[PDB]
Amino acid sequence: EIVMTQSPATLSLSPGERATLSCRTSQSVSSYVAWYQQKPEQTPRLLIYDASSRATGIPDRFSGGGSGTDFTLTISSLEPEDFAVYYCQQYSNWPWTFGQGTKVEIK
Amino acid sequence: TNLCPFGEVFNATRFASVYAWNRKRISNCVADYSVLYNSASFSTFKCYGVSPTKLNDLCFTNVYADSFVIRGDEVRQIAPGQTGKIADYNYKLPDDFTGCVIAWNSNNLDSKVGGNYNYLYRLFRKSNLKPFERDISTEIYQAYFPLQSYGFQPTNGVGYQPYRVVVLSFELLHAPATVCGPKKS
Amino acid sequence: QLQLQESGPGLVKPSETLSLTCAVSGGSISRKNWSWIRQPPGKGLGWIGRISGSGGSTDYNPSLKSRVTISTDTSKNQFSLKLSSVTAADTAVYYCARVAYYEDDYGYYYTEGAFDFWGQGLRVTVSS
Ligand SMILES: *[C@@H]1O[C@H](CO)[C@@H](O[C@@H]2O[C@H](CO)[C@@H](O)[C@H](O)[C@H]2NC(C)=O)[C@H](O)[C@H]1NC(C)=O
Repeated sequence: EIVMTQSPATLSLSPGERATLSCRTSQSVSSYVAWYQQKPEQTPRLLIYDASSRATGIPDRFSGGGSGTDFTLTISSLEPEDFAVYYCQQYSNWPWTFGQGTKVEIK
Repeated sequence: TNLCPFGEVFNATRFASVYAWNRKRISNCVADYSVLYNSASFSTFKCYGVSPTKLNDLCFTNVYADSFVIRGDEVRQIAPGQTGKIADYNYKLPDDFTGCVIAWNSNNLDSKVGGNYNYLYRLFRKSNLKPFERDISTEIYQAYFPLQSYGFQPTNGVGYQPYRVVVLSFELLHAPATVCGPKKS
Repeated sequence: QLQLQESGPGLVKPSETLSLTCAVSGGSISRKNWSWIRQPPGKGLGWIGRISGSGGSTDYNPSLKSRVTISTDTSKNQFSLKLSSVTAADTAVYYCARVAYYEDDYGYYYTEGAFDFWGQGLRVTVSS
């Protein structure tokens, strides 16, 4: 099973700053990675599909990139809305696996 | 007046390799493009220059159909202006492209449990291709054999699954218009 | 616009069956791909299985495939999820989702498993 490990467990960060996140897979998934955002006790929302393409109705400051076993999500400028939990997915192999989650924490 | 040979373009029992990519021309027939658009089998249906809904009421001079087998990760390279191993060395599309790219998954049909090595791609060439160029070569590259096999298998992921892709490159010369959409009774 | 809403019992006693139903509204269930997604409390997202809109092409998670049956009922424009012999560790929030699909003026493209449209989330509790 392709386990999905996100390295920052809790992202202590200040508003308006640069944000970076990481997703590392056990084996190659060939750029089939999606990124999600989950407000606490709310519905998750798709941000990135195919690891480099923004979903419909997503602000331009969200950007994802990478291939192989290294996938990153970068937020250029935070808001008072975007401290939440972020999830990383694969769908190259049939047991589709999500990430454990990474939290953006306000300094 | 008859319908086009699109049945055996899409449902052929053997597509050629990407380097020796097949090409056939439909000449006089009325073409039903909208049945292909509303099919439930195509994973991607991209169009450049012409809208696929308006395509059923546009007349052209002649229409080509370029059919070959490509990996799942590499369908993105079949687009005007991209680069890669196949976009440079195997099949090149022009920047002012006026056609459509149709593709679908074929893991149940083209893959083999022991590995299917009967599809080849050009790994080495001294230069990239001009648009709509084809070659067949055998000579050793200045170090290698340029042709390499894929190795499809149903166990492999979606990036390594075989995708059959058909490119319909429309033309418009000063010759009279033959390939029209079906006029509606 | 397309909307997904769940329907099912909030309390399921152990060693019995579980039934859920996602009522697709605002869009046709056919020619798409749909999935059931769980989330345990204080844990990350999980995947149950997927179904095709037309033809019933159906795949499960290998860790739960001996207990799950997923069915499509296109007459009512809805799809359902069934489980059997649920334990106390199966308490989770269940979402139904659509595998993504982006239609432009210049053609369309089917995503291989990203979930764009999601449900509200129905919290299932299991206790004796
Ligand atoms: C390729 O073959 C398939 C299967 O034979 C064709 O799909 C059928 O097309 C006819 C056309 O009238 C429909 O009535 C059937 O309902 C279709 N069946 C299925 C399962 O889709 C397909 O049309 C063929 N491709 C082309 C370009 O003709």
